[PDB]
Amino acid sequence: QIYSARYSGVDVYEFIHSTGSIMKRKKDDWVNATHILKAANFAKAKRTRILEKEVLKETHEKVQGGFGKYQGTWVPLNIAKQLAEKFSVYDQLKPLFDF
Repeated sequence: QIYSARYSGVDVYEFIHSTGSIMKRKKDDWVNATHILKAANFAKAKRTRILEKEVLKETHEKVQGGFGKYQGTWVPLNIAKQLAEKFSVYDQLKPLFDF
């Protein structure tokens, strides 16, 4: 399911996945790419490696100051879709993307 929520003054849509929740911002449809990587079942050291190699060269926002589940690397919707496809979780996260 997808809940409406707010964190650090930001309104998001929260999708409840087994590995955790995945968020999309209401204002611009950006998605938390860290949540996408957690959904692919990647451990922390590997998620960091992938973010530093595949995502930081992309348009993104590094939220490491906004404490909470909100923290992470946020990316445009189209870039999050690519990432989700690459690591084969696109069909699992599809509801949130098209939501």
